[PDB]
Amino acid sequence: WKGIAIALLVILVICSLIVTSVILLTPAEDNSLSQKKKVTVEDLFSEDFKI
Amino acid sequence: RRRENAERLQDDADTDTAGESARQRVWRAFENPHTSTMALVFYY
Repeated sequence: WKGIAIALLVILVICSLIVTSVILLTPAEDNSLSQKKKVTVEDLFSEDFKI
Repeated sequence: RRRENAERLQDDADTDTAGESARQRVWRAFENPHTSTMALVFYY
């Protein structure tokens, strides 16, 4: 046999490529960025905090 | 004993199974995978 096996694995490769392309293209995953940076000593002596 | 020897008069009659051919032919090839490469491919 083994012709059945090679045809099968070819079809599996094609279907896997299709499904992984869908997996790559479909979702967003773009949460951008959140949270604000904490306070460090360099911030104190910057011109930003001058009263 | 008649019953015991009787269960073997229908399976040998059923040996021929389906000898009809066509969507019927491809259905026969499908429901029984051991017909061609196509049926094996879909089964697997």
